[PDB]
Amino acid sequence: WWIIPKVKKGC
Amino acid sequence: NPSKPGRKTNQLQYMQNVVVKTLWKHQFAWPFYQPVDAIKLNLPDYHKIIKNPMDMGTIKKRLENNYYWSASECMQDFNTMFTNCYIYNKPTDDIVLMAQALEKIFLQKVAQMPQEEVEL
Repeated sequence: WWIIPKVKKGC
Repeated sequence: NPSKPGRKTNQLQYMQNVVVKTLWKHQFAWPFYQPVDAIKLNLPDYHKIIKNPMDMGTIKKRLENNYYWSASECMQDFNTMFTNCYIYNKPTDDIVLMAQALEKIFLQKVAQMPQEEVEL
């Protein structure tokens, strides 16, 4: 999943 | 759009059972499982910039429904999927590295694919 979409993932 | 009704071929079966399967299993493939949801992801102008969206879930569905007449059309859909990603996103984004790693595996499997297409 995304912290910031496309930019930095959370998973 | 294809110019003929789809077929089952040795190359298309390779795209489904080798290419899609090998890509899907990697832990960094998940952003490509479904169409880009530009609403949930709040992606401004995504559909203004990307006129032909494509994803691996759509490719897999097309393969299972014999949408393609030739694996050349399937390979073009993969190429569209990766190229869209590089066109829309920024150089340092996570998604670009994930696409680069998947695209390398894609090209490796294309190099290993049977060179002639025969209908099954």
